[PDB]
Amino acid sequence: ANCERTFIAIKPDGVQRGLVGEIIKRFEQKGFRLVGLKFMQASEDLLKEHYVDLKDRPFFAGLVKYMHSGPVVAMVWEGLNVVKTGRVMLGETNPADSKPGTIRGDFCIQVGRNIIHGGDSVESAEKEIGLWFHPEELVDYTSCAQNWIYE
Amino acid sequence: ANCERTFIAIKPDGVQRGLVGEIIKRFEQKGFRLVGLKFMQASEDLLKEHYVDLKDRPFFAGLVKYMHSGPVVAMVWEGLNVVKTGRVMLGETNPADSKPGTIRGDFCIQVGRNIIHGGDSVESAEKEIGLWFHPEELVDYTSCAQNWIYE
Amino acid sequence: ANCERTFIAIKPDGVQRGLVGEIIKRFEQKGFRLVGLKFMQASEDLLKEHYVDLKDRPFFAGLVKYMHSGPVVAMVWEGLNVVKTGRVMLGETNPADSKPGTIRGDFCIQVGRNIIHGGDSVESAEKEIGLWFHPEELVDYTSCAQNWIYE
Amino acid sequence: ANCERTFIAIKPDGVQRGLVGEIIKRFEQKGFRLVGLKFMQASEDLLKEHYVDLKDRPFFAGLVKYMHSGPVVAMVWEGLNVVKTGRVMLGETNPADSKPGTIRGDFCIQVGRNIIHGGDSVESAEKEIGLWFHPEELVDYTSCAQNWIYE
Amino acid sequence: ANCERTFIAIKPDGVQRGLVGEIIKRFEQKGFRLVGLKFMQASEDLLKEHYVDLKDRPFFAGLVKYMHSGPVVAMVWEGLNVVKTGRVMLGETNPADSKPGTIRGDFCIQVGRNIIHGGDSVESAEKEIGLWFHPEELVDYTSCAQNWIYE
Amino acid sequence: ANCERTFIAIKPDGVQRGLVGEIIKRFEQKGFRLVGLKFMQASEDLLKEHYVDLKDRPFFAGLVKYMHSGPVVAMVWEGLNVVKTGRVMLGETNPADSKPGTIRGDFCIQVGRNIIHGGDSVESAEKEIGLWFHPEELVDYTSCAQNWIYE
Ligand SMILES: Nc1ncnc2c1ncn2[C@@H]1O[C@H](COP(=O)(O)OP(=O)(O)O)[C@@H](O)[C@H]1O
Ligand SMILES: Nc1ncnc2c1ncn2[C@@H]1O[C@H](COP(=O)(O)OP(=O)(O)O)[C@@H](O)[C@H]1O
Ligand SMILES: Nc1ncnc2c1ncn2[C@@H]1O[C@H](COP(=O)(O)OP(=O)(O)O)[C@@H](O)[C@H]1O
Ligand SMILES: Nc1ncnc2c1ncn2[C@@H]1O[C@H](COP(=O)(O)OP(=O)(O)O)[C@@H](O)[C@H]1O
Ligand SMILES: Nc1ncnc2c1ncn2[C@@H]1O[C@H](COP(=O)(O)OP(=O)(O)O)[C@@H](O)[C@H]1O
Ligand SMILES: Nc1ncnc2c1ncn2[C@@H]1O[C@H](COP(=O)(O)OP(=O)(O)O)[C@@H](O)[C@H]1O
Repeated sequence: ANCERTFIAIKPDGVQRGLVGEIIKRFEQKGFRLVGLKFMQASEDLLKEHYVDLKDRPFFAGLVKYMHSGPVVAMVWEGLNVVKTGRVMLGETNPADSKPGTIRGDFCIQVGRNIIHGGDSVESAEKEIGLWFHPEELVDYTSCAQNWIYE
Repeated sequence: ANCERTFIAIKPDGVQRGLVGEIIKRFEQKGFRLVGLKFMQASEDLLKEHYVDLKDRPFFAGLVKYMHSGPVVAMVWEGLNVVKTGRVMLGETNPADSKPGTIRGDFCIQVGRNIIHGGDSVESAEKEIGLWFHPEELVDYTSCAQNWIYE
Repeated sequence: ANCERTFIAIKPDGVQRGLVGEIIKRFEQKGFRLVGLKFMQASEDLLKEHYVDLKDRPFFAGLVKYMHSGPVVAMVWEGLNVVKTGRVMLGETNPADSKPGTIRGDFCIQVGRNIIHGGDSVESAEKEIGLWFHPEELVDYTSCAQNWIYE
Repeated sequence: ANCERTFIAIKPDGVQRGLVGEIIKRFEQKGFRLVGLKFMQASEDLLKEHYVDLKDRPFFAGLVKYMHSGPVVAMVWEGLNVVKTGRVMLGETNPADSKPGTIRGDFCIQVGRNIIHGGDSVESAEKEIGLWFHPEELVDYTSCAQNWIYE
Repeated sequence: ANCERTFIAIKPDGVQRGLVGEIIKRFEQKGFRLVGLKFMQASEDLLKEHYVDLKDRPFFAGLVKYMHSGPVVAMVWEGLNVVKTGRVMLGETNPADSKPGTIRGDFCIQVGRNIIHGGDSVESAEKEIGLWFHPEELVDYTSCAQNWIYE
Repeated sequence: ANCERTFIAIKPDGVQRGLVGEIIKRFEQKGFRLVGLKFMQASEDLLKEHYVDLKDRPFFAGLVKYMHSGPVVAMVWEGLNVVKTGRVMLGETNPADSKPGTIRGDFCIQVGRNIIHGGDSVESAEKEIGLWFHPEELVDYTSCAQNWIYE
């Protein structure tokens, strides 16, 4: 199998446009394991630390504002190449470059309202998971299909 | 509209059998608002208080064991008649009496593995919400469709 | 077979909440033939002639205004007992009494925002059709699946 | 759990209208276990024996001919009360009488083109299983999720 | 946001094979806004003008005849780069060349039966809009979720 | 049109994870004709003759065992370029390289549990068909939608 983890976040447009069940379903049906799940109004401090590598960017302020302007769904998902492949499943950062079949390709249009965030790397995801989740909140268990998902 | 709330819980068979996204989707698409959402390995104490009115019942022990044996998804949903209608959406307690179209009617078979719990009343739901959720964890916001959902 | 027709209209809340395709799907997969399909902001006059019989009632004032406040998808469907069955597929007028699996049961909450209308009798349907559609807009053709839908 | 089985056949109209996957998906998602599956053009002899308790009905000769006019998907499914709950899933003999959420309620219109057959009792269904299948065609395995579907 | 529009037509094969709802649902769920919708049997004249830039092609005469052999669903859709991203959603002219996740990739096989048309440029698409619709048939309204689809 | 055929088999992980109906759906909605469909525990001999060309390789040992450890759904589908397009719909052999919208891209994670097999050439397909099916099990009939799928 593989116990590798990623942080996935449903941005507040996703919640507003009723895409939560649908986004979760796509991770479930793929075979990934739900580790942690929280529905939270997120803070500016939290978001700034998360998006620190983009402090140098003109969109930063607006991004943090858009990211603070409503509830998000904070999620951890476990599996083999889950960081990498989860990003393929999301599609490109810009929805207009995201292929049909992906979450953004199917469900959104404009870069500044792209419904969903995913960990760009394992390093980042761990940083992000810890930042967003306490270790208490992370749940561990075995999928009843595990042996059919992984040899 | 209506700000009435209910506690809905996805029992650990639901999580195991990959029905979370699908169960959430059915509440979203109905028009109900996500208030609170937690993915938690629940305790025996928590469950016993929740299922206290059934202490007198032969299945109680097993129920609590089944309910403790894996992660659950704790949920709060807001809307007009949400307690009552959410129970219709779940179907009957026994899946063999639940009509096709309902969650249990579509997704499960046996009373002791009925994937999902719902608040039997407002009183119960409040008791249950408080029992399961802290007020910090409950999120409040306005649906961008609210005026099309409610006159 | 049968050439019975009904009139189905998707209301503005139905359109605003992105349910047009889902609804049409339900009629298609059932095996009913699409005869007529337009998209329109309905004039107050038309809405008054359409809802004529409910003038006396106290929700007529807000009704016409709300049905004029956005676009409607006006439809004609054909088949054996479309009128009667169409109404069953829609569910009860009040969504609180609408069973899961129905359009209203699955997708809406309050009667003032009940997403859809269907004709209540063959008589009403043909009247509504004459009112919303011009004859030349009703299209005639034979389903390729016809002999598999009807004996 | 339960080792009870039922016989389900997708009739020629169900095959022709593209509902094989949809119908299998409903039995799969319900938790029932697939035991037998075959694709075939049923003989008049087989069909006359299958429908022997109806030889005295006005619709009998046409039923046989219609059922012989294209291929069918014969299936065997296992689970607790799978015969009775399988029938609830199909709907009523008459699609008009079948509720939205049921296979016939959603997917078909006319009694003579009702897309699917199900055993009407445990005894009928085993008689039907022995008739369409050899015991060696029936496959035995255990669902990876069985502990989660049955207590 | 963006007020750019495109023309989309569901071809006779798309109507006949029950994909009207499915196709509308994909544009709806993507965040694009429905502007115009009509159901009609297109004339040879209209179709010859629609396809005027192809009058010199070997497939032209048959394309026109096929497009005239049953009814089509004519639509207008609005949004940022809706013309270009609308084409990405459809797939390639040849279904064989279209990727899973696209409308043609999922729903059809042969180039001469590719179920759907889309404007190939902003200028083509407006020319196509003016040709199939009168400006008064196009409906103006604002999506309740527009702040969440566009920054 | 075209009478080209391919061989598609759902593997035991595909069956165990409840994906049989979903997969068949994908081929149906595309417009390919179901020719053959059986459900079987495949004998080690058959699996060795089937996977003959991969005897040398180091995963052959675990392969046969795993493909014998549960049931497979063996299928024959017909249509223009089924073989080549069928493989595209399936996705790349390794699910990590499989694009969203594909069967493997949507539903599985690791190559050892890649849920499905499709023939890699017309030659292989016909060989596999001769191996898994008896001639009399391949059913001939004409889709009611045929003239709408092919020119
Ligand atoms: N050009 C832009 N304009 C507005 N917002 C942007 C832009 N680029 C990126 N963003 C926002 O910042 C987030 C982070 O950007 P980046 O880390 O480069 O991509 P990703 O989110 O795919 O990791 C994006 O998801 C998006 O919400
Ligand atoms: N006869 C039974 N056998 C095993 N478990 C049962 C039985 N009846 C009820 N339960 C379990 O106890 C839970 C609570 O029962 P009850 O409050 O009567 O119904 P509900 O859950 O519909 O409110 C059920 O959801 C189910 O998990
Ligand atoms: N008490 C009410 N308050 C607000 N709107 C109502 C009320 N009752 C009915 N309506 C609206 O008026 C429409 C017409 O009412 P009626 O003819 O009784 O139902 P239907 O349209 O199902 O035949 C309904 O579709 C509904 O949206
Ligand atoms: N009045 C009728 N006209 C045409 N066909 C009928 C009629 N009644 C029943 N049939 C056909 O005969 C089949 C067997 O009938 P029956 O055994 O009474 O119902 P069921 O299939 O629900 O057990 C039905 O599934 C249906 O296709
Ligand atoms: N080689 C062909 N054979 C039959 N029909 C074709 C062929 N090429 C194109 N067509 C038809 O003509 C339509 C218009 O062609 P074109 O404008 O080149 O593609 P598009 O529709 O992608 O803009 C296509 O949608 C297709 O149905
Ligand atoms: N490195 C590997 N480890 C385990 N199983 C493998 C590996 N490579 C291939 N397989 C399995 O063997 C099957 C046959 O391999 P191959 O013929 O290369 O792929 P395909 O079946 O897509 O043509 C694949 O479907 C896959 O499940």
